[PDB]
Amino acid sequence: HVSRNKRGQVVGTRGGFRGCTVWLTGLSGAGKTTISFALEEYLVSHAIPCYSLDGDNVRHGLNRNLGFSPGDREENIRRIAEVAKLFADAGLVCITSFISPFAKDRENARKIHESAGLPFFEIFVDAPLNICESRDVKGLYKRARAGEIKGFTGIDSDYEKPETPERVLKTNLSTVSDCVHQVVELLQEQNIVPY
Amino acid sequence: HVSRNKRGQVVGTRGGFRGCTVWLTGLSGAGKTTISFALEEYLVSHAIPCYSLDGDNVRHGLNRNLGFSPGDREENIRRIAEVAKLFADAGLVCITSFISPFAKDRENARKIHESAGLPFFEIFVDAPLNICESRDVKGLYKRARAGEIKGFTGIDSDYEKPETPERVLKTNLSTVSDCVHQVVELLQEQNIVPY
Ligand SMILES: Nc1ncnc2c1ncn2[C@@H]1O[C@H](COP(=O)(O)OP(=O)(O)O)[C@@H](O)[C@H]1O
Ligand SMILES: Nc1ncnc2c1ncn2[C@@H]1O[C@H](COP(=O)(O)OP(=O)(O)O)[C@@H](O)[C@H]1O
Ligand SMILES: Nc1ncnc2c1ncn2[C@@H]1O[C@H](COP(=O)(O)OS(=O)(=O)O)[C@@H](O)C1O
Ligand SMILES: Nc1ncnc2c1ncn2[C@@H]1O[C@H](COP(=O)(O)OS(=O)(=O)O)[C@@H](O)[C@H]1O
Repeated sequence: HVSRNKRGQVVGTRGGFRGCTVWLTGLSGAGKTTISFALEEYLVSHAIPCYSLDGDNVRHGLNRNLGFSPGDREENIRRIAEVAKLFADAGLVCITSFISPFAKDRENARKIHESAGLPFFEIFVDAPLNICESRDVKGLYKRARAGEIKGFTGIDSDYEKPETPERVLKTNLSTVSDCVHQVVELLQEQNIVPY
Repeated sequence: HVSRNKRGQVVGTRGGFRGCTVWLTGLSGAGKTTISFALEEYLVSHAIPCYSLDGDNVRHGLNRNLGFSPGDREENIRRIAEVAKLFADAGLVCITSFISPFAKDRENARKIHESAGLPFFEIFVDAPLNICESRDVKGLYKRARAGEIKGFTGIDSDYEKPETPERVLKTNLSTVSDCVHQVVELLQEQNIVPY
């Protein structure tokens, strides 16, 4: 195939190979989707080609045959990681917004990127469970409490807090714009995004 | 998310939204890999960001848990189609080089692109089986004849020749450059590649 260095010439304007994955992780309703969109607008506004993977374009498409059992969440996250690696390798900034509950799966995603020489930035989107449940963006928390959903992350299945993420976004203690700026700063420090 | 039309400005220096999938189909050794590489080179050399999906980057990753039974080749091609659609939606020209033996799965790939308003070009890379077997690029035909591979398309499983492909490339009757030109011409007529 054509090399990353050639792809760096034609992907976008700025030149340079800037493929990587921004990997958002955290509780349902903690803010992954919001941050991923606002990051995406920042990136396009600054002429860095990017793409957002989330449940909307993954879960009822590539992964529509997956549910929420531990084996299925692990396949979900495995397939996502492989596809993300393909977008990073194509030279885009790939932003993922899956709860991705289990440390093991996140570290496997990272390993698949590192083996391929692609930067992987794990971003802990950290809000308290009670705050996520009070946001109840989609009404899942109220259904899970009522027993209509089981295996629901945060209530009757575990979220394993990232021990060593590249950034922690405290979404109950700061604005969307501050959270984005924290990630952008990281991409600046890694020459992915111009100052 | 950010709109297709905004993302189209930012993916490359040629303006305009050029996301689409060039879907190559045909027998092992018919010439999919060769055409896809030369097409990728044409696009990158003309400053159009593109990406190639093939067995090398899909089958031992995303689709590493899939084999060659008819159901597995059908799941293989479905997942492939969904990811291709994701690259088209990001604004890249996505080139796939899977044998993809079954018409039903190919037409499902098309439908998944068309439903999303993304161009899908099915490209029949057509050489006679005997010619493919004489090329035996990777030694698959000699292994299949010896019974070490089963279900090997063309020998003990069917290839269903495309009835309405957008182009037919007779790779035994013309050069790589003529065949590529047939595809490039199609992309010009489809406003994917400027005149
Ligand atoms: N700093 C912040 N980051 C992300 N979301 C925030 C923040 N502050 C408030 N919110 C609100 O919390 C909700 C986050 O939900 P969502 O982004 O759908 O979460 P997730 O994708 O992790 O399920 C949104 O309604 C958003 O407006
Ligand atoms: N017009 C043509 N188009 C494509 N390949 C050709 C052509 N003429 C000769 N070939 C040769 O045919 C072989 C096809 O191998 P490959 O492209 O790997 O097939 P596939 O990807 O379909 O398995 C290559 O060695 C290539 O050089
Ligand atoms: N039994 C088989 N039939 C066809 N291809 C096989 C078989 N076993 C292994 N392969 C291989 O299939 C790879 C391509 O398969 P695709 O993944 O292109 O097949 S498809 O039928 O699911 O679209 C070849 O590179 C290759 O060697
Ligand atoms: N049982 C559940 N556990 C966690 N999330 C669920 C569950 N059921 C539905 N969902 C949800 O489905 C989406 C979460 O999907 P993912 O982010 O893909 O989860 S993950 O664990 O496999 O990484 C959210 O809409 C969401 O709250």
